[PDB]
Amino acid sequence: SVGGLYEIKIPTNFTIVGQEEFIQTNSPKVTIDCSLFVCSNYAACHDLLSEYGTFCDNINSILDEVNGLLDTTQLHVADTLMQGVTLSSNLNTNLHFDVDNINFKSLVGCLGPHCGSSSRSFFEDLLFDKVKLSDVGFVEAYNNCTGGSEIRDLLCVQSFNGIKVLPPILSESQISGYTTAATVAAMFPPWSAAAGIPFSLNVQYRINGLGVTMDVLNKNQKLIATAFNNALLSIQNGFSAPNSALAKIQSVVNSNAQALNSLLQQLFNKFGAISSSLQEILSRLDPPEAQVQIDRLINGRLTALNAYVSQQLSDISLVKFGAALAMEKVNECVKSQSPRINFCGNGNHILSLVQNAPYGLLFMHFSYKPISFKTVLVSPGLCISGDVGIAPKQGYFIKHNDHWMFTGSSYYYPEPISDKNVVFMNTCSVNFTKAPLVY
Amino acid sequence: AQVQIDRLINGRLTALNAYVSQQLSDISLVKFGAALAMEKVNECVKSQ
Amino acid sequence: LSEYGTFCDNINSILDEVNGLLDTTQLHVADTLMQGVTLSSNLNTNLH
Amino acid sequence: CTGGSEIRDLLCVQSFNGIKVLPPILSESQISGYTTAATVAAMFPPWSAAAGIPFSLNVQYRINGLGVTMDVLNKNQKLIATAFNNALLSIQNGFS
Amino acid sequence: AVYYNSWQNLLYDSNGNIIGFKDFVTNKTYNIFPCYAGRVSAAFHQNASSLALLYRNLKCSYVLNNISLTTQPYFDSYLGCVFNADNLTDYSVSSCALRMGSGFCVDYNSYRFVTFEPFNVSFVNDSIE
Ligand SMILES: *[C@@H]1O[C@H](CO)[C@@H](O[C@@H]2O[C@H](CO)[C@@H](O[C@@H]3O[C@H](CO)[C@@H](O)[C@H](O)[C@@H]3O)[C@H](O)[C@H]2NC(C)=O)[C@H](O)[C@H]1NC(C)=O
Ligand SMILES: *[C@@H]1O[C@H](CO)[C@@H](O[C@@H]2O[C@H](CO)[C@@H](O)[C@H](O)[C@H]2NC(C)=O)[C@H](O)[C@H]1NC(C)=O
Ligand SMILES: *[C@@H]1O[C@H](CO)[C@@H](O[C@@H]2O[C@H](CO)[C@@H](O)[C@H](O)[C@H]2NC(C)=O)[C@H](O)[C@H]1NC(C)=O
Ligand SMILES: *[C@@H]1O[C@H](CO)[C@@H](O)[C@H](O)[C@H]1NC(C)=O
Ligand SMILES: *[C@@H]1O[C@H](CO)[C@@H](O)[C@H](O)[C@H]1NC(C)=O
Ligand SMILES: *[C@@H]1O[C@H](CO)[C@@H](O)[C@H](O)[C@H]1NC(C)=O
Ligand SMILES: *[C@@H]1O[C@H](CO)[C@@H](O)[C@H](O)[C@H]1NC(C)=O
Repeated sequence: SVGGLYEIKIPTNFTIVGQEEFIQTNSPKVTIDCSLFVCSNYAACHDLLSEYGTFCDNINSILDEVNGLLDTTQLHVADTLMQGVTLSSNLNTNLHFDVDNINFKSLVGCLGPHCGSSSRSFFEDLLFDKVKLSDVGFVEAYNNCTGGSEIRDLLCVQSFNGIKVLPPILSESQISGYTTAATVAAMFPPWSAAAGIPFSLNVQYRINGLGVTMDVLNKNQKLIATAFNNALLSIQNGFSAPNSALAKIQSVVNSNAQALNSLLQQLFNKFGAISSSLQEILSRLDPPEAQVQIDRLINGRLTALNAYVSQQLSDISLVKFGAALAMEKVNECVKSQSPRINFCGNGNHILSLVQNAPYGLLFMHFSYKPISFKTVLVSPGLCISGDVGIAPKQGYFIKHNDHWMFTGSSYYYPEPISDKNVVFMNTCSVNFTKAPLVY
Repeated sequence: AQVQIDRLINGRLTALNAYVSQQLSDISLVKFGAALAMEKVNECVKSQ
Repeated sequence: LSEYGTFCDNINSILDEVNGLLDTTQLHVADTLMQGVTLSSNLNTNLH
Repeated sequence: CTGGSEIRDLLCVQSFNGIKVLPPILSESQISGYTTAATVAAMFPPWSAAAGIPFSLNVQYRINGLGVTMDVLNKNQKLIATAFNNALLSIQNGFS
Repeated sequence: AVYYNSWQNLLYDSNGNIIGFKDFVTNKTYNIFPCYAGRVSAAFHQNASSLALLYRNLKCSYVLNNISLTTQPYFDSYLGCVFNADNLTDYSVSSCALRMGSGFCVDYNSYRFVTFEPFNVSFVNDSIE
């Protein structure tokens, strides 16, 4: 400190920046037919497998529990998106897509059943087109297995060996309808997702809450709106680059496809038998010795299923943890602005929005970003009049024109000291700057 | 020797699969602990 | 052991995934500590 | 493990049987550098970890927020600082 | 096929399955594909006397021609061929015990195949402007 004052860099200009965050909330519902996987079509194997008793019943029961946990999680996420949402029946997204100079046309799909499954937004369309194996991607791949195609899709070979991915209980088009409705709920009255006020005023009050004077905000409203929709366009364009969110989404599909491929490759291991093929064993040996070989394959394949099941349980614990975080962000970043600093992404978080994504949700976090700075001398408090202390609210005291003035901490704008920007103290602390002439 | 060694191979591979399944379970708790520690850095140390 | 094929490959693949989760977690914790930190270049802890 | 010592460390026997603990991608020295930086970010301007105000004022306002009048806090500032660094010493000694 | 040299007659994949051959007598060349294998997803209600069957990803023409003929009524749903349930996807239910996937549900009075829509928006008729 020089006298009572410290050197601080205060922003003199700013912009809004957008940051993407994919959170996984779901995973491919893998289902295994233990009998078809272990024994294929061979009666001599099904006989021996029946003497192992409940092992296939245990594998099926654990996978049915795991898939029920995924279904319950997907319902709880959809319930969280729809919670409290109230829309006007006059709302028509074919005409109603921008307000207060901010453009939402890309974030909003078809609203209401008259448009059918087209409720996916342009943003969600652009995100889904870069991921082949979404829910509809799996349904189309399995539909092609009886198409007679010369292409040998590993998904068909997996399904014919009893390894298959089922669709989720809610289609991604329904979830995209819920994220569309939750988005338009902030745009128009009654503003049920935006604290009951217009979206631009909510943005303005959130920026003011960072220590920016309202006087710059309500004159720069056009510059703030254009910064906001430029940030949204930068998020959309950012998926064409090697985007970390898109990389995370593809890693969900890739890790699933890798695990299923490893489980299929377990059928070709010999496990110390004369062959990995039941056709070869049963065409080389009679029952007394064929039993000894087939029993080695049954133990190998049942051990591989128990290993895969234990990995699947472990992974779905992480999917439940991720879904609980995504519901917390929908509640405390999108539908409201909880007073938690780095929870809703990094930096000076203004506001957040949500869109559907393959196996999860994609959040857009918008943050106040300083562009340029002024170094200034600031006082954290003043001692004034009859040694009454004052401290600045979300700001600093500064000398301007040899007079004490206040400024917000996030934007340099000298304004007069008043009870609107001050905390009073009946005694001033030590090392508060003496200013007997104030007030 | 093959018949004996194959019992040792099955024993040792079974032990590795058990240790792997325990390690996956433990690391889920380590991730949960790290998520809490980041939340405390943000909401107790850098802010209140 | 080679006639058990992918068993050792599966053990190595799961442990490499686990160790990659730990590494990614340690980076996210360090990022959380460093987030927003601004220091004066005049700062020297031998005197201050 | 290759130092030729007569000591039979279990970590060496584990490593020779293919069981080994690798170092983390960031050393604990780097992490202790990051916790040091995050700590001094509250000591001095711009106070980037202490809400942009001096640490003692942040402590005083936090205590006032509990329902303690500002008058006793800014009068007893020396007693509060002494209680604070005594608490820190009590943690350090409590590790023994 | 053009890849078979004079000493070669069998086409193998990376796993050692045979996937094609050249016939030693006729020199004709064929690809080999596996015969279809799959499950039936049967939906059952305790108050019912029958099952609603879903053949996932199969068209009803394929089920009837290549798997089995049945007397039950059938239709091609999005999920595959559905037997013994009425196609009522225009109808919707807010709760469902027999969840088939992709927002489809089996409901029982016969069985109905209907859409599952567990959540609604609250609507008001107030002006947006
Ligand atoms: C304050 O109230 C006025 C009047 O209700 C609002 O002005 C309207 O704002 C929209 C932008 O959200 C303007 O749309 C623009 O139209 C041109 C074509 O004319 C197009 O090129 C632009 O891309 C944009 O879509 C609209 O013209 C404008 N209407 C009038 C009569 O000015 C204003 O948005 C409200 N809010 C604020 C913060 O001013
Ligand atoms: C099937 O292909 C074989 C191999 O090309 C044919 O056998 C050869 O035919 C030529 C022409 O008559 C002879 O010069 C060769 O000596 C034959 N043997 C071999 C091993 O090359 C055979 O004729 C073909 N048969 C049919 C019905 O197409
Ligand atoms: C199953 O029932 C649905 C609902 O009645 C049928 O879908 C309608 O089909 C007609 C003729 O193509 C269209 O005009 C409607 O727009 C469709 N409605 C919807 C909600 O998509 C469907 O065609 C029936 N399918 C079968 C195989 O019977
Ligand atoms: C703030 O920054 C933008 C982008 O550099 C610029 O267009 C604008 O004129 C600047 N305003 C001020 C007051 O410096
Ligand atoms: C399914 O088959 C049709 C016809 O061959 C083709 O147009 C379509 O692209 C295929 N889709 C997939 C996912 O294989
Ligand atoms: C949802 O809306 C439809 C159409 O108005 C109605 O049939 C159904 O009963 C509603 N369900 C709930 C839970 O509100
Ligand atoms: C809105 O709904 C209520 C209840 O049906 C009705 O009294 C009112 O006239 C309606 N207003 C419009 C504009 O439809």
